[PDB]
Amino acid sequence: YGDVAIVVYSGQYVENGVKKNFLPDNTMVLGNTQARGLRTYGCIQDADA
Amino acid sequence: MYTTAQLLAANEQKFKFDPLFLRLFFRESYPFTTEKVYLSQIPGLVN
Repeated sequence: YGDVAIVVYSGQYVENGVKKNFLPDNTMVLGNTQARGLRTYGCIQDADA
Repeated sequence: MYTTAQLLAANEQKFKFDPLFLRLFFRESYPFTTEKVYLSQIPGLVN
């Protein structure tokens, strides 16, 4: 759409018994692809590990 | 009785019939050998 791309996401996550959409019915997110996001993982608190 | 008639060509009056479904979706067949036929479908739903 000029400099900004347009992306539609209809992903779904499954609850205990119901399937619900990740995003609500009508939202948009002004974002950047170069925005840095963290994927930090903690320490495994298992004796065997 | 004294007719002396010739006969020209004849029409056919065909249908307007073309499956489009046994040729686009049902491409595979499976003959039976028994009476009952099962069809399972695994349900996908996770906590």
